[PDB]
Amino acid sequence: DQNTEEMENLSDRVASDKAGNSATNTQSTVGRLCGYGKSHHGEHPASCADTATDKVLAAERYYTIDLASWTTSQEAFSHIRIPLPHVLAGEDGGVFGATLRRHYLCKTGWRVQVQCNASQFHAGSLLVFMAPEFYTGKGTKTGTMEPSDPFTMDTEWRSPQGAPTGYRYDSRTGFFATNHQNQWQWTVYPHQILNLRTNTTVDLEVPYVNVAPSSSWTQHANWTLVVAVLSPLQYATGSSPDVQITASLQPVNPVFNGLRHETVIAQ
Amino acid sequence: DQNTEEMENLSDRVASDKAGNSATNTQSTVGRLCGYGKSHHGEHPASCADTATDKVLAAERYYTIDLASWTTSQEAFSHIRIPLPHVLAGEDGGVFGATLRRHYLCKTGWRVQVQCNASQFHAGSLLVFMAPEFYTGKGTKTGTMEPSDPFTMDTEWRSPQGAPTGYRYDSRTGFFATNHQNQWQWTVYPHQILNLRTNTTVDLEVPYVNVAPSSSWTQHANWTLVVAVLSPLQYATGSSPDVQITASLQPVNPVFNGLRHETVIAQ
Amino acid sequence: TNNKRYPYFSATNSVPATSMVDYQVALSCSCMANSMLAAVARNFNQYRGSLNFLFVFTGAAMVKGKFLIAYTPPGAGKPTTRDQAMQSTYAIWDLGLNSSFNFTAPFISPTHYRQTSYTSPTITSVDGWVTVWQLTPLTYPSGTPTNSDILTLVSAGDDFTLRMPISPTKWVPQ
Amino acid sequence: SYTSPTITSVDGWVTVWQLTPLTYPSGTPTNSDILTLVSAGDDFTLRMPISPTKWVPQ
Amino acid sequence: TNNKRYPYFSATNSVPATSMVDYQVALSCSCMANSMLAAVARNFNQYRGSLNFLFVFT
Repeated sequence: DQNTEEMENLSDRVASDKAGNSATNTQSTVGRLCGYGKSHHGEHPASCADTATDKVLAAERYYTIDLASWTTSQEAFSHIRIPLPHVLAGEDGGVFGATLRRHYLCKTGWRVQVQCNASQFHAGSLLVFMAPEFYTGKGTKTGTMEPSDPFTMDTEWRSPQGAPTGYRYDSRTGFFATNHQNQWQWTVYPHQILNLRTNTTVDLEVPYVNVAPSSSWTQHANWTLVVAVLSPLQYATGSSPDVQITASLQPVNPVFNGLRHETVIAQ
Repeated sequence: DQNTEEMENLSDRVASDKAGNSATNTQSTVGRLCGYGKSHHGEHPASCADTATDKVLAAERYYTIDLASWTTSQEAFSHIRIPLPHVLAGEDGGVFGATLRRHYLCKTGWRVQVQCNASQFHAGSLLVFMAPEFYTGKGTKTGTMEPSDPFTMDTEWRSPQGAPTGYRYDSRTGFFATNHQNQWQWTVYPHQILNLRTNTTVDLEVPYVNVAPSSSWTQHANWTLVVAVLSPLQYATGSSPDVQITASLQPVNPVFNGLRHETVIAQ
Repeated sequence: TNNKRYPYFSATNSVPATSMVDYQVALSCSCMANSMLAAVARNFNQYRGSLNFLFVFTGAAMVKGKFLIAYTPPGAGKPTTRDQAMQSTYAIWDLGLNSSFNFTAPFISPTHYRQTSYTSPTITSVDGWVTVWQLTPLTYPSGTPTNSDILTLVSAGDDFTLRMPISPTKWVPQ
Repeated sequence: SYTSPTITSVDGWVTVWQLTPLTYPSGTPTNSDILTLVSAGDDFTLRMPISPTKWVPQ
Repeated sequence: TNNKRYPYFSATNSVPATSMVDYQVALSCSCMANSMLAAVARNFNQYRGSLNFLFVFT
């Protein structure tokens, strides 16, 4: 189901989204999940007496960057996580990031687009889904208890472990931990599939939900994005192995308030 | 003339201006010159197809800093210049400066407030006036022709020279140059006096006028602010010599457009 | 130095420092406790709304000064220079006829509410520092004092709300 | 004014002196400077363009 | 004395003299020239109307 079409990628499968002074195109879409059912109204935080910095064009655009390389080698449910805000955080994050750390609080929603184009003699299936409270880390900390690098952008892929007991942490054992995940239910999150067969692209938009109408970006990361693979990349001797996966994102109608003087640290 | 009043500084002489999340007060004002007769309408540059970054609260506030020290020593028409934009330019210039050099062009108008409070047993008179095309420099360049540091903020005061012939520049002599100024007419510029006697403060607001509706802040500086003194500071043996002069400014309704990726240099 | 706190922010002739003072806004501070608001705010678990700091000058009438004042939210660190401070909610106070200034540090809070303060450590919720420094020195002719003291007085605005009665922390003063 | 001498037409002297001295208590200055600034009223009229007297300042 | 004209009429404690100053009104003077009005008044052959002198105490 969707319009008439293909070897080549056609019509009601060609979509475009313009935002700011950055404009996108895909000639082989299957939708765009507006995850949950509502978007984000630049509804001012009721929390603050701060009549904040609103409707700035300059930050409300599409920042694009590379996540990783997909290749024949990888095993199912191996995964790659992208926390928002903390990856659009500075340098690579335009005027958004700047105004982002000059301010105490933000409240935004994200509109994401992950791209991975192949060829009709390629098999595989990439699962893309946005989940708020989730896990990052990239580590078991040094020498003193608690837990390595959530802000880092998983440089390489992590190993589906024959068992949650969600990478607990201080030399121990017996039993599980509150960072569990059942990568086996990991399709209750607003998601969308990327089937080299069907899909060259996948668009997801998600509203604002933390514990407070606005949160602080120096200790939390309300949503982590996950580009982890559910049916690997077979390739027949001829053919383009190098399956370059790219992601391009857009904060939707952020509302910043609580302004001050350029946050200082990232190792 | 102005309301009833004084040894102490009173009523229709107490003014306040709130802008953004920065709010000012003076209990000994004499006005506020809206220089020329019109202010600045966030009139979008007609020059660009760039539906720019407008009405940002966060940059449209009052940045405050110290210019210099006024003291018994100085001679008439000695002067101190403050180019705008290039002094609110970065670090010391909040979110304005950031968004300022992430963008190619700006168009703004300035609302300035210079303060210098003394005591009724003090004599002197400080002339404050905003002039667009004017002169800065801070130098006769090194070894090769043309002309030392307009972006620098005159670190110390310069000497009224018994003659314009507006500090011409390559070893020469005979005759004058297009950077003349008659500090003797230097009261045709929107100005305002600061009379320790009358005045503790001076407020000036000036609209947008360059050669183009928007200009480029890396080669021009459309307005330079000048806090140079017209009747020195006598003090009678007792009394607070240290006459600290402070300036606090506000860009009024800047309109930025033509966005790109953090400008790079200042020595 | 004697730990003889006393009531005045006190100032002169020139340059701070990192100035004049600094008290945070942690409605449990050292400052605000003993104060009504802070004394009342305590027999309650949570607080919301805007706070107000009022500063009355006590110096000679033949004097003259000019102070910068600011609330700087948590995110980065405690300012260490006016310059660094100014980028926060503030007000340049012009010392004149009109003796006192009224300031008021908002409520820049994620949470709709905050904890009235019980400092099993400093946890994330609490927030605030208010600083103040001179933006021009405090000037004065002949025959008048160098030195001058200016008198401190906290209050809870037209926005202040305390809820959850409780009962603190058994003391027995001094 | 073009002062191939002083011919009959031109006219004026403005003077100024204190009618009572300039007084001041203890702790304040003897001496004080007062600042000068000419202008042409609601009555001033200039007519006959010309172009003066080639200079080249200082 | 240095011929360092400067901008102030400057005064004190007592008696002039024949005072304080004296500048004539000959819209070509030494004074008024350099001044706008006087600077503008020059690129013109004739003048009429009333002049105004403003004095600000410092």
